[PDB]
Amino acid sequence: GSKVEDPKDFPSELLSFLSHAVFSNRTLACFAIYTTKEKAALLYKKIMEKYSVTFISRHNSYNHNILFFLTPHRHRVSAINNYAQKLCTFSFLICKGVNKEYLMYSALTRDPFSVIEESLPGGLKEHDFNPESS
Repeated sequence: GSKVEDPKDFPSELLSFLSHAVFSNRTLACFAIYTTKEKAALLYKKIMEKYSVTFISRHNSYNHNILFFLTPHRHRVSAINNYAQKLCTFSFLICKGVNKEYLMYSALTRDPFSVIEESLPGGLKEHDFNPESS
């Protein structure tokens, strides 16, 4: 009746370009963590060196923040999932993977998603994404 509603997953807004499958067999190098803000900050200084994040930006959605973060080597969302899971003993946790990095972080920077911080001077813009009808 009043307690802010907790998010059980990503909003249909970013559901236009995501992975979803958690036990799939594809190796993705881009992931989008979605959890309380204090959480994204803990995984920002952590993954920053665990996967040499190709780019990590903390964005603002409606209730919590989405710590976006890429990675060089390849990893199944099941492995990176164990990462965001090891950090789920102080609040809810909704880490997921991403198939289209550029697009994803794109709708995240444009309303209704605001931007908080990021290691890149212009968001992802990493020189290792993939092309696609746009």
